[PDB]
Amino acid sequence: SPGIWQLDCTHLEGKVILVAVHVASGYIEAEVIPAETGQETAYFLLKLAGRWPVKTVHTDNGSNFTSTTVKAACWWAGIKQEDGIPYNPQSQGVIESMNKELKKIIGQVRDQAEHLKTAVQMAVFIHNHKRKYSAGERIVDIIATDIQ
Amino acid sequence: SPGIWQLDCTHLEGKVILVAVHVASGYIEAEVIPAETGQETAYFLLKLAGRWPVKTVHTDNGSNFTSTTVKAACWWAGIKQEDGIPYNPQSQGVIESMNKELKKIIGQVRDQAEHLKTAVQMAVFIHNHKRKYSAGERIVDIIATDIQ
Ligand SMILES: O=C(O)c1c(C[C@@H]2C(=O)Nc3ccccc32)ccc2c1OCO2
Ligand SMILES: O=C(O)c1c(C[C@@H]2C(=O)Nc3ccccc32)ccc2c1OCO2
Repeated sequence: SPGIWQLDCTHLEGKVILVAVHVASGYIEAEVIPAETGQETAYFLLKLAGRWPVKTVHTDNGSNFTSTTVKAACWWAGIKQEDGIPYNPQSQGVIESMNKELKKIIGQVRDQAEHLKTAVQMAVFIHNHKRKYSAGERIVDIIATDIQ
Repeated sequence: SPGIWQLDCTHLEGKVILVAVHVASGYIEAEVIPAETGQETAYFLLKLAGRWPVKTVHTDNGSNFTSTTVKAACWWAGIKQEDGIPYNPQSQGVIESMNKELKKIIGQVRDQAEHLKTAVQMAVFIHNHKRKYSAGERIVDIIATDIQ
């Protein structure tokens, strides 16, 4: 549905890349953090929910699901926190392929940026703009349709 | 029109709040930084352009307009950099009112967050969700219409 997002955490260069995927479109937002904490995850979700109409988040692991700080952010922002258990198993493989794909793009841009965070944002750009309609186009269409 | 954004820089608690406003909708994204530099502005624009289809940015001052780093980011992301000179003078006053309004909201949430950055993201949330349709709804509709 239009409001469903999935959290995803992947590792690169001794750092963590936290990713939110809009499940119906494939659109992503991402940030680099030193390590996955409840505090970082809570702040990331607050940013996300101020930018898109986030109704439901499938959390990436049990620690973030349990985190009182993540729960506080979800309460504040009106997000239903759910487990991310892939009862449909093609869900997990799609996330796995996306992490591989994002890492490939990061490799392709890596030498154009001094800092990993910049390379990650370049990769977000390329991912969201790539036509296959683009993910950026798909999310806007899905949400506009839901509004009207 | 769907692709036009305006940069805006305002001060609070000895820090800087960098804001991008989607002119046709009133939708905003914002971040807290220690001070306005070309490097921070460049990174902010890269993030913005990976998330929304940014065609044109009216820069907030001559230093960011001149900055080689900001120019590099605009080139990379396919953004036309323009001056933000308000040849229509009601433009400035609208930005002024928005800064006042954002600061009011920040004051209303300030005690719910330990860190200013959190209060700012709460304020972004409230601003974008407030029905006036909300700014969040307006930007999605404008861009979806442009896609079709
Ligand atoms: O105290 C903070 O500023 C803070 C919080 C808690 C804050 C709150 O009290 N309630 C609430 C609700 C939603 C998001 C963040 C919060 C979470 C994560 C953070 C924070 O600073 C940066 O990363
Ligand atoms: O070198 C960086 O990582 C970097 C850049 C330059 C980088 C580039 O070389 N080209 C380019 C194009 C678009 C955005 C950033 C850049 C700008 C701003 C930053 C940076 O790190 C964090 O804040």
